[PDB]
Amino acid sequence: AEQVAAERAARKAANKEKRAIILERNAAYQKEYETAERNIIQAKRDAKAAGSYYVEAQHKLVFVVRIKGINKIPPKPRKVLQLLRLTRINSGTFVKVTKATLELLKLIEPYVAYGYPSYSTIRQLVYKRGFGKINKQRVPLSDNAIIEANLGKYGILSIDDLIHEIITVGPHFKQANNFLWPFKLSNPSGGWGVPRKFKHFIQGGSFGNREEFINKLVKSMN
Amino acid sequence: ASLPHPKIVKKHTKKFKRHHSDRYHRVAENWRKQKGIDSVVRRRFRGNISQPKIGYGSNKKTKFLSPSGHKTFLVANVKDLETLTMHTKTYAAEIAHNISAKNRVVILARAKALGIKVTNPKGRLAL
Amino acid sequence: VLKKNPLKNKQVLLRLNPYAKVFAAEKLGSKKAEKTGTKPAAVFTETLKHD
Amino acid sequence: GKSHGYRSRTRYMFQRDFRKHGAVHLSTYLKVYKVGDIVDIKANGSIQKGMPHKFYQGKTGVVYNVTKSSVGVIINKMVGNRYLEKRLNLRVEHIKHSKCRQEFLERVKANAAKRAEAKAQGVAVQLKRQPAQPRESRIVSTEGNVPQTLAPVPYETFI
Amino acid sequence: AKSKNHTAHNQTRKAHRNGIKKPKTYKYPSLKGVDPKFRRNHKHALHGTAKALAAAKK
Amino acid sequence: MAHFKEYQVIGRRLPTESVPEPKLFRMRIFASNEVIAKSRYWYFLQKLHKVKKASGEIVSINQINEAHPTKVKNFGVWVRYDSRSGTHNMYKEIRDVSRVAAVETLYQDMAARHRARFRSIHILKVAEIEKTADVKRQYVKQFLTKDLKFPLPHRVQKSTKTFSYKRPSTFY
Amino acid sequence: GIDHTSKQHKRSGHRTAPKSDNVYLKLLVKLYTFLARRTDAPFNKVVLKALFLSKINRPPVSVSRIARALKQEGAANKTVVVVGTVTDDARIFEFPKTTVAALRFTAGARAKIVKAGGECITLDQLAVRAPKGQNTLILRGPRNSREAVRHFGMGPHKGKAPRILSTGRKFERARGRRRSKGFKV
RNA sequence: GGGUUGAUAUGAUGCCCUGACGAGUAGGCAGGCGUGGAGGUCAGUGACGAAGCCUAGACCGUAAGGUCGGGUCGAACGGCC
RNA sequence: UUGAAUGAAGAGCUUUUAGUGGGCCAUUUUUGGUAAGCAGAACUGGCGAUGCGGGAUGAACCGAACGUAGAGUUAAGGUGC
RNA sequence: GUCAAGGAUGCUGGCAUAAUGGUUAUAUGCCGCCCGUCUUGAAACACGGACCAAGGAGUCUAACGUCUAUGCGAGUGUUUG
Ligand SMILES: [Mg+2]
Ligand SMILES: [Mg+2]
Ligand SMILES: [Mg+2]
Ligand SMILES: [Mg+2]
Ligand SMILES: [Mg+2]
Ligand SMILES: [Mg+2]
Ligand SMILES: [Mg+2]
Ligand SMILES: [Mg+2]
Ligand SMILES: [Mg+2]
Ligand SMILES: [Mg+2]
Ligand SMILES: [Mg+2]
Ligand SMILES: [Mg+2]
Ligand SMILES: [Mg+2]
Ligand SMILES: [Mg+2]
Ligand SMILES: [Mg+2]
Ligand SMILES: [Mg+2]
Ligand SMILES: [Mg+2]
Ligand SMILES: [Mg+2]
Ligand SMILES: [Mg+2]
Ligand SMILES: [Mg+2]
Ligand SMILES: [Mg+2]
Ligand SMILES: [Mg+2]
Ligand SMILES: [Mg+2]
Ligand SMILES: [Mg+2]
Ligand SMILES: [Mg+2]
Ligand SMILES: [Mg+2]
Ligand SMILES: [Mg+2]
Ligand SMILES: [Mg+2]
Ligand SMILES: [Mg+2]
Ligand SMILES: [Mg+2]
Ligand SMILES: [Mg+2]
Ligand SMILES: [Mg+2]
Ligand SMILES: [Mg+2]
Repeated sequence: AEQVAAERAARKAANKEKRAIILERNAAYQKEYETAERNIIQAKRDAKAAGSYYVEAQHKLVFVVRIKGINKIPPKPRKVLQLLRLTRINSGTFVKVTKATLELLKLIEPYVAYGYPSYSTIRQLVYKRGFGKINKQRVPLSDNAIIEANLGKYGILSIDDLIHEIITVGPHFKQANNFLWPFKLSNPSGGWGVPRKFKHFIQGGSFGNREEFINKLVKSMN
Repeated sequence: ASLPHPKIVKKHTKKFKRHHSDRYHRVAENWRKQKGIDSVVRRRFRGNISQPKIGYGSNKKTKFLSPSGHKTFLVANVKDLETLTMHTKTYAAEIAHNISAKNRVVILARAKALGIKVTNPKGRLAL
Repeated sequence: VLKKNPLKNKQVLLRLNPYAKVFAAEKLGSKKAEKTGTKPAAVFTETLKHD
Repeated sequence: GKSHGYRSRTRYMFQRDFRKHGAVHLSTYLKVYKVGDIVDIKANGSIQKGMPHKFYQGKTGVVYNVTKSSVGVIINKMVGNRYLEKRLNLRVEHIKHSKCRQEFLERVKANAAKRAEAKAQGVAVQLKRQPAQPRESRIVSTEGNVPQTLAPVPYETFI
Repeated sequence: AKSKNHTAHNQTRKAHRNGIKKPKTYKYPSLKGVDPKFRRNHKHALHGTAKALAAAKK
Repeated sequence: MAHFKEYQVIGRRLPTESVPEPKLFRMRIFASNEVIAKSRYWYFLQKLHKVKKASGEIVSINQINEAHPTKVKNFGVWVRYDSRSGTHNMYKEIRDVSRVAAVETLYQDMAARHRARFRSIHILKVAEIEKTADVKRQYVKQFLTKDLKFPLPHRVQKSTKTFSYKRPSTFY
Repeated sequence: GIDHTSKQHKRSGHRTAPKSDNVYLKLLVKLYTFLARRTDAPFNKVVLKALFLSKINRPPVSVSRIARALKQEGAANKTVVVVGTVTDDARIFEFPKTTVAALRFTAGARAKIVKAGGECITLDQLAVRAPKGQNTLILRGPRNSREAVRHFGMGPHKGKAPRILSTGRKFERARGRRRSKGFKV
């Protein structure tokens, strides 16, 4: 009917307005990522010119991947893995780094490989393995509308706003990260390296803090 | 010709024969779950027989369908046969085992007249 | 019914993320930085090369 | 024979804390316990009446009853697969206030004051405690502080 | 016949199968164990408070 | 450990109110990557000073490339290792073109000759011997003779096929 | 392999249909399943849930209980909805005029309601005259007043009514039930 | 966890959408297969051959089992609630 | 931002009843012993109850727990035959 | 309007039957210890089992507990007669 044609025209106009909002937000996000990266690089250069040393800010976000399977886990690290939502091997979560989570990571260190995710691997994780939690029911993301329907009260309207709340640990990082279902990663595509996995990364194994090398591993698992 | 169906996948065409039915004549081939405490078939050791479980279940779209694509409906007479008057592409008649030679003639003639497929149009045929 | 992948499938990379067209047009991921001329201090260099 | 008495395995624990033997000082008796006050249990071994059991030392509970020389403390005790409420009639020599609750009520007063100040203004307050955040960016100067350290040491013995 | 006497193996696992349950605290706890001189007064203080509230409400 | 990498690692012991601007201790660390480099920095500063990772910070880590990676140099390496039945000091001499290649040769040499793993070994010093005749070991003084040439007898050529038709010769 | 934090394939533990073969109750469940799905009033979800309940979970609601419910402030003209049986009570000598919508009425309850000018309603006449459950008052009978609930949780110092066949002296009033013979419970 | 009634559509212990999960002794519970006999029903099958029995012949069901063809046979026996 | 972080698979409650009440092994802490494939405790993880890939072989070790399949990638272990 | 955008279509060939497939026997590669049972542990150098057909083991009753279905409901139970 003619009223139905009116609702269709109204829906397409609202969709164009939402896409203009998302487009300008993504442009602003790209501008601030570029300027923050250039600013850290120039801060290091400026301190080297002044004779000082620029200590970079400590990393606010880890990506944690459970590398060890289900059986023969002690109850305290088992509970910490369940509280970090790593309930199967090659499950990953983003974890906000504070003291209340660093002592969780120290408890589950022999069973996870964790490190500091970059924007590229965050973007590829949320683009390829990105799934929501909607009526708990694990909804694949695939559309900015289902992120606006659940995280829109926190101002997240799109998959790039969702990525932004992760990479810059925002005020609603907890709600965005808990909306994200734990990333079901594959085994790494070129192997792990490391003939034996369950020694530390320092000792020639896989587990523990893998500071900026988690991107290579997670991109191989993705 | 029947309705268009997906390709029928059976997932285990082999009969699930009982353990040691090949070994003892008292043990028939009808499937019994081995409930023994040390049973290798029950414990599922590699090299032993497969046991029936629900993962072998047929696809519901292609379940109960013969290779012609019809479900078999057992038919004892003409009144049983004409239940499939409007279901000829879905159901195929199959005359029961105890029907006379002279009654199979009229069942087959009426089924040909109705377009109903008969899966055994050769039982008790005088040649 | 089927999860089409962005990072393939430019149609889905444009359904999500309307900025992908602008990024690919301005190349924006291969953009040159300004050539500054900062020279490090002699204290930094001699601490670095120091035994 | 197995010995499982009321003060078994309490040798060092009801002991009287070297050079602090003797009389109980008067502030123990001068403290005031009300119903709902949260108290730590530490048995004074010099006062034998009204002692708690050896299970209850170190435990912290809520006062439910206040009597002439004692208070009644509710301690949850893990018995099997559940907790049970245990009501304890303990003389006030074995009981002191919980400083965790004392600083919690100072935090409540501070939170009320900060919310009242933020209502005097128009700004938000953000009055939750936050964990130890990761450190921010620094520029460590080198003026007077040139980085200067050598390598590991050889193995000498000095026996 | 010699055998195992006592062990606490598996007991914590069985204890945590159905959880370790906290005793579900309530508003208005029971006055069992509270001082009888306080209880006898508190009954009358409550009765008078409800009487005065009903008189002020009606 | 394909080739090692030398890092300067500078750390501080976190500034307090009583002592702002702490002392900035610095080391040269041979490690595969920065993760192992910062770990070894804290391992040695816990041997030298009252600091650990929780009560300190890393202010800088920079890879020190070789200044002349294509000049063949004699290195004296002072090393301390743990044997099966003690701790010992050694001095070895390694002729190579860079410090990281010399330290890789040292680690292979120690693991081969003395069965000493990476965990057992502390690199106390790698220093280039600037002039010959301060070179102390015969196995490196061999190559410091004037107009040195040597042949390679008994050449073994790797065949790509499982059958040869010639009965091969080991000339060179 | 998944480290399960819960029991897998665990049923909800709630009735999703009555266990009865009552075709009229299945018809009422059909109507209130439609009305719970399509109306989004909470009354219809409550009534659909209560239609599933068993006979010990549907205790009879007395007409005196109905009259006491109508004695509430402003509830005198509501429609009292009893998903269950409404029973008579001769103890109350003044029943008001009201509309009661119940599954079953006993003959005395129906006579007492319609003698005072009231009206007895089935749950589908309630569904056509109050489809969102407007101006209704759901009443429930007492569940722990059952005789079986006396014996539940029997133990020492629980005061919970021993499962006994004959009751009197010589029948569990002895050692374990008084200070003089043994101990007290 | 949901959707689906003013021809849902006459299968609403239906049809459909969505997501997760699946080891197992003792044990518990559920849904089914088979047997002897009973009430109803198919105005069911049958001396033109019921039941039985044989069949490295066929079909259906994950399976319990069901169905059919051939041979032998000779008086009765099945489907469904 | 209603007073730390993280998670929450729904939370709370009741009734009823089966089996079981011979255990054993492994890292670490331990007692008796000269010691044990001995006897006895503590915490955990296993086997019992459990297949799979590896340790040639083996209840317990290592890896990993299992519906029916396809493709990819790996773990522990390996790559002369 | 089109499209690679909420899951394969277009074009062509051969055959149209044992060709694909099913069953079946055999051969080859790799795997596969005999079941039941008591047991911490069974392939055990533990016990029962030579083979086959038929028979063969949680039944009924009195009095009850929980739960559920039904009838009536301050009542209820016709069936001793
Ligand atoms: Mg490969
Ligand atoms: Mg079959
Ligand atoms: Mg079979
Ligand atoms: Mg059989
Ligand atoms: Mg066994
Ligand atoms: Mg799907
Ligand atoms: Mg003792
Ligand atoms: Mg002490
Ligand atoms: Mg199962
Ligand atoms: Mg019968
Ligand atoms: Mg006839
Ligand atoms: Mg016959
Ligand atoms: Mg045969
Ligand atoms: Mg005869
Ligand atoms: Mg039969
Ligand atoms: Mg016993
Ligand atoms: Mg025993
Ligand atoms: Mg000893
Ligand atoms: Mg077993
Ligand atoms: Mg194995
Ligand atoms: Mg192995
Ligand atoms: Mg071996
Ligand atoms: Mg080997
Ligand atoms: Mg291990
Ligand atoms: Mg594979
Ligand atoms: Mg043919
Ligand atoms: Mg073939
Ligand atoms: Mg073999
Ligand atoms: Mg056993
Ligand atoms: Mg056996
Ligand atoms: Mg024998
Ligand atoms: Mg015999
Ligand atoms: Mg028999």
